[PDB]
Amino acid sequence: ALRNQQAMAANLQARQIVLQQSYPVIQQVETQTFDPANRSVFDVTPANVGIVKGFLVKVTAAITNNHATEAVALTDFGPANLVQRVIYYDPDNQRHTETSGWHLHFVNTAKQGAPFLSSMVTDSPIKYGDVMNVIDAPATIAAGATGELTMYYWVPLAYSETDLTGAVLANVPQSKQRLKLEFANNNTAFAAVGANPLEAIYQGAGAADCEFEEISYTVYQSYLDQLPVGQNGYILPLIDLSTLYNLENSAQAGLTPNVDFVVQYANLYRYLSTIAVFDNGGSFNAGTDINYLSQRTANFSDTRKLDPKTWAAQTRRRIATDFPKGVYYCDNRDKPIYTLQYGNVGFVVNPKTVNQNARLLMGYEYFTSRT
Amino acid sequence: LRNQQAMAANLQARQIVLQQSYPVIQQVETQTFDPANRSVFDVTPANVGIVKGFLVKVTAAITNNHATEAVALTDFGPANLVQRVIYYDPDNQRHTETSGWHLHFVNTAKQGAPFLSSMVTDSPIKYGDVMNVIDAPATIAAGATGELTMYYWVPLAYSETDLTGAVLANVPQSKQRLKLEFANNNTAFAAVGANPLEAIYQGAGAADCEFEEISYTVYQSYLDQLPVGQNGYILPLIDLSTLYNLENSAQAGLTPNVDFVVQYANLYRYLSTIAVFDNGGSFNAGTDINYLSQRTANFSDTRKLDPKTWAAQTRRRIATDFPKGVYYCDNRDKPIYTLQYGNVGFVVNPKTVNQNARLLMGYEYFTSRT
Amino acid sequence: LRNQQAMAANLQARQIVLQQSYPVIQQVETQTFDPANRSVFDVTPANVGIVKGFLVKVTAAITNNHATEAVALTDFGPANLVQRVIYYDPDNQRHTETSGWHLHFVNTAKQGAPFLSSMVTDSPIKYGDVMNVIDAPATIAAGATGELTMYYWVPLAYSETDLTGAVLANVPQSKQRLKLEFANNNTAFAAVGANPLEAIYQGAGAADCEFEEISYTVYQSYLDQLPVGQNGYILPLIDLSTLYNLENSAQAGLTPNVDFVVQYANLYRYLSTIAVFDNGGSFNAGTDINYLSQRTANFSDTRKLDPKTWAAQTRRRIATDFPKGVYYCDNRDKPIYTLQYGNVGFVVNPKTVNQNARLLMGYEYFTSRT
Amino acid sequence: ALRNQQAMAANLQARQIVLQQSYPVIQQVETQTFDPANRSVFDVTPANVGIVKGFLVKVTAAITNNHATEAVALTDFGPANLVQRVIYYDPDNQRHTETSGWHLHFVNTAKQGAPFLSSMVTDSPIKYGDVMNVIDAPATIAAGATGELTMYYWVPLAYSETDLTGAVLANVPQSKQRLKLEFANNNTAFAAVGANPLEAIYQGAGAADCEFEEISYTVYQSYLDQLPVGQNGYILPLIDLSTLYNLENSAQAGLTPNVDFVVQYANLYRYLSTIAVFDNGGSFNAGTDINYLSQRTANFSDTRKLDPKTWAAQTRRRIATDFPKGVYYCDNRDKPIYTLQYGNVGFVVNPKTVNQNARLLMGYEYFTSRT
Repeated sequence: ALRNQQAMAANLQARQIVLQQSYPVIQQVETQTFDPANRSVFDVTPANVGIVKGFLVKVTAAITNNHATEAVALTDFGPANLVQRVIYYDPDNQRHTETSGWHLHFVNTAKQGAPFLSSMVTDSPIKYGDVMNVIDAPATIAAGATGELTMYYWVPLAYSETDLTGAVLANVPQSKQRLKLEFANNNTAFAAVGANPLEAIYQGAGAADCEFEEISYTVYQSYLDQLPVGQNGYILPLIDLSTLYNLENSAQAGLTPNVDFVVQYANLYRYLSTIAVFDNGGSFNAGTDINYLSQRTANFSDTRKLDPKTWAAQTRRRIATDFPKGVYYCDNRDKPIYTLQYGNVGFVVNPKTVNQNARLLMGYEYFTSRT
Repeated sequence: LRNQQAMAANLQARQIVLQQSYPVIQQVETQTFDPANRSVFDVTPANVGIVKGFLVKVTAAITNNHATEAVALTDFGPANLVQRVIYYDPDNQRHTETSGWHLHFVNTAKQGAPFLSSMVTDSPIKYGDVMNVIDAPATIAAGATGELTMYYWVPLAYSETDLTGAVLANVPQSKQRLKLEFANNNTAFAAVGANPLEAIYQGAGAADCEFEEISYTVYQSYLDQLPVGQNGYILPLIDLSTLYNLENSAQAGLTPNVDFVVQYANLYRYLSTIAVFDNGGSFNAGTDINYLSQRTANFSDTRKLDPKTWAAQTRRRIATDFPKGVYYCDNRDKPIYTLQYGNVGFVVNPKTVNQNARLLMGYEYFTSRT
Repeated sequence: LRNQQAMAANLQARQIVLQQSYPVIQQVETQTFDPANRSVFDVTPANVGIVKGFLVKVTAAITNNHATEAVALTDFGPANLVQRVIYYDPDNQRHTETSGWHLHFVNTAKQGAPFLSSMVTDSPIKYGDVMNVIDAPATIAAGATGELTMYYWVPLAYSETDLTGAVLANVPQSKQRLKLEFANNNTAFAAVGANPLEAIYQGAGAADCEFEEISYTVYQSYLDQLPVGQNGYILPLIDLSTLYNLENSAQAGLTPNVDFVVQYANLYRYLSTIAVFDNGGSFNAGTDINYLSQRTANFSDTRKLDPKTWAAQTRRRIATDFPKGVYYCDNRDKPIYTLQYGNVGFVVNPKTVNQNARLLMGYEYFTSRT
Repeated sequence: ALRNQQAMAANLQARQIVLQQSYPVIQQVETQTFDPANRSVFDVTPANVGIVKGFLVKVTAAITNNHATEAVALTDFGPANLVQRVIYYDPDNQRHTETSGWHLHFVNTAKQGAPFLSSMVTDSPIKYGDVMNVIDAPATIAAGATGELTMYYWVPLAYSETDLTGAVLANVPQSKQRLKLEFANNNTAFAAVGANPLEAIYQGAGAADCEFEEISYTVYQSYLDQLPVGQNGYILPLIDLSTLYNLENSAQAGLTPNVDFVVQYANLYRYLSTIAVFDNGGSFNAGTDINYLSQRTANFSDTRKLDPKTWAAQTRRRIATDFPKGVYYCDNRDKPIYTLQYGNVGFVVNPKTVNQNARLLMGYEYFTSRT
């Protein structure tokens, strides 16, 4: 009965005590510089200490355009595509997040409430601004030039700094975690004119002759040390630590003009957010190829059937700007989509135009029970 | 004072409603028309659950048919696509009755930044003004047609978490009335030298500008699946018996270097005040004002400030300045509440006063249905 | 006969409502259009309180594009700016369904003088036709543009003090429908020799006349803040369950010196009758009629009168004569009520009958919703 | 509790008895002929007899235009401006009406339901018509000519012939009433071209050389004699006789284009009618300088927000014609404006055009308690 109500209360209290008694630490775990032509997949081994909240991954790169005459220009995702995929496994080898660099980046932005680690432009005469180039990439790389890029990703375990749901307790020696990073290479980073720019960093007539010179990464692990001890050992939020907070993405196809394309939510998960990217056969449009988007439950009842601009309006309230062309976001944080609470639910897109090889790339943020 | 009990209960009921019901935003009406034929519409909301507000989307195409002269956006621009709004609840009681520009400025004050705007940053990832949510061409050249988009949020409930002012509409069949008066060919275009206050574009080609058409879509935001208890629906009675309204007014009689005082009425709890100094058609960036203040009779000013310092307080609220001649005052944490008519007034001591000068006031307030 | 009790209660409730509620007249819709594109509109009234009626303001600009010929007002003139009106209440029941000219003549009969007219007097103080409330140029010369203004009152309630026929609209969300069909380029202008009955102007330049545009504004008159009692709303149940309607019809088959009888239906309590003798497009001042009367089968005529004496009775009601060929009959104090279809008829014995002659009838009546 | 309900009933009964038992009388009180160049203010002393209902004031005048060549023409108010102001004080020296001749005249018209004491034009062949020139003034007075004018004003104490609210009981010897009449003179009666015609009788290029030759007035007092006596002395409607029925006017400035100009009702009074004159800097327009007029209560809720022609339509139903240019009327007789019954109320004018020195001249008709 009220056995869980007491469980919930115990969890929250334990969380509050851990946060007040422990001290946060962020420390470098590993750094490596390489040429992706040699190797692009790396398995980083996080340190086993206290409760792990997440990882901040710094990525830098140098790209050279050796085309004789043509330039290349940033794609809509640009440096967010420096990391193609990220996968994390905890000490019990349970997989948490497994998604694309672009999806992880869009969630980082959604959680910040503004473009992740960006520098806002203001009229201040004091010289604040893009001083440190935290996330940066040249808009174009001309024939014969070399550009430098910097990108950051936050790989979460814990939901936030104050909500430890999804965090990982790593104090078991001989049982390691694994943070796998799959980086871009010359094949994924450069798209020829007319090719699909989805996974690319630069696109243009000089693409065939573009090459990475090097990529470097530094992984910083954020955790809580000096865990509080009481009468039974460590005071720990048991629900928080046995819940997985994950990001995952998938691709759905089968769109036809003026027909509702419905992507069912894969039940049992508590979906906090949904990102839908309309890759219209390599074309990414600013809503003009869509009639409306919606979230619908078993009853054909729509809770937010909106035209594209109005849908975008809701997103502007969340991140203070629009996501790139063809990228749509839906916040369900306060009331997560959870089938079994109200029948099957689906994310809906009714397309106005559908090109060949059209598809919806879905990105989800969700909570689910461990084991 | 059984009030503590009433408030305690109200707040608990509000939380149960927010926790148990489910939010819905739904289109209730769309229409396209030519301002030459009509510009006043009465939208009928759906009578379902607890209504929180209405999101009104307005799009328009404006053609500059002048032979050689262009026109440029006024300071309010697309915010003048809707001239006025009035809302009547199922009990025939009015809530908001104000201008489109005042409604828009409050939307901005409540968001803490220009309403539904896209902030500019150094991000290399292509975030930005991708969807043109609120948009209008800076100028429309002779012979050109410009496309505009504007959004307004007409609030009933104070916010997503504070249901004060919300309307219970699952109630009687009696209809709600959301009245909208749109800009027309007579209000949208101002000739050079004319007052641009209510206009969208001003310039030498104004006389030959016209609307090709205007379209609006109203979305209703409400809470459905209301929680039921012993006695029935669990409802925040104080929230639902309180009105959260925006209203505007105009005052004249300004004289150089003399305090011009606009009295606040009693009974109303004023959350914010906006004062626009329409200096005979000229809108200046504080240079025509000595100071502004809020004053209580026999207790002097609580914030007598020079225009720039007054603007500094506003920058802390919306992260920028409101347009020229528009002044904002936040009293949300401690609402102006006189108890005696005029115990408190809004003050403007003008430096220069042109012919036909006046202050256009805008208010946000709470008041009991009584 | 528990009727005495019902009527006694109804009347008491009516008085409480009039005493306790507050009258409101409010704009519900305005629109400007070109008759070349459309001329039929369905206005949606607000569903609030007890609705008494609608004041419809119509303005129009008419251009005579003829090269050299003018046109002049017909006898009905601006009263033909609205060709027809139909009202449906929230329960899908129709009330008034009649022509604009008949509606206007009833507006006049109820006022006791030409509707919204300005009476001429010797006063040296400058009262007079200052505001041109109902107005139209006597002629519009070739190449000229004339401006017209017309007002119509569409009644639901019988009067400001008698709520019989009024509509309770705070009720269901179900919408009211006020349908208006305006004059157009095909009905407003009559060529010389053509029937001017439904036209606004007639003359040699008619073929080249056209509307520059027409605009209308509908104002809704209702009672708000309805009084509540033990069982709830204190309401005059008889008043609200009775229909007060105006309706028109056409009858033909007239023959010189023979009684032409238009039977009244049963069930309806006819308050007034208007008969227009459209003598094949000619409208005469009684010279084509021997007499008019109202007759009951097997009880002869109750008022068989020569045309001038019939007109004399009308002069006592509206202080002047209705236009040529228009005849009025007041039966307000003792409404025509047959109980058997045709027990009573309206009679016209014509002196001269032209080709295509007919009587256009107009009625004001009360009838139960049954 | 129902102490007033019984008071109201007692009052009405007393009123009914007084009306049925007493006999109405109208008798001359005073007549005087003078040149306003000598004196223009007169304090008339009404006779103290029975219940006084009001005064009918007959005013005649002769005006000469001695300009060498130019004429003058009647202003919109014309002879209504023969009396500039009227003030009445009762035996206790309590002031009742205090207003302008033009406002008093407009109320006389509103109460009659047609231009006060006018002769209606009809097709009658019998010679009815303007036979007696009860209220009359030549449309123009040519250079070298003399015109004759006649004007009548009814100064009310009682509301009407059947409603004695506001009447005055004057049966106290040694305590007199005062009816002060302030007449026009050469300065107020003639306006030059371009000057404000508000208070003037004639305006034109010959104005500077116009002069009154004389003005004459005759005041008739209307009262009820032979007051009914019962068991307690005179049977008198106590509420009627302790209520003041007054007319007053004032000027309000501060108008600006397209902004609502609100004139608040000065609470506690029961306002029966309101007259608003838009003196637009000396220009009087037929509604073209106004967007709308209205009466609004604390709630920004308008009970009759109307465009000028529709507002005029309501007035045509009341007086069978329009008031002069720029004069607007509002009837609240059956439901008097009374703050404390429904919050503050205001009369509203939203001007389309505002000239220099624009202002609203407000005229009120109201009931208020004595003492």
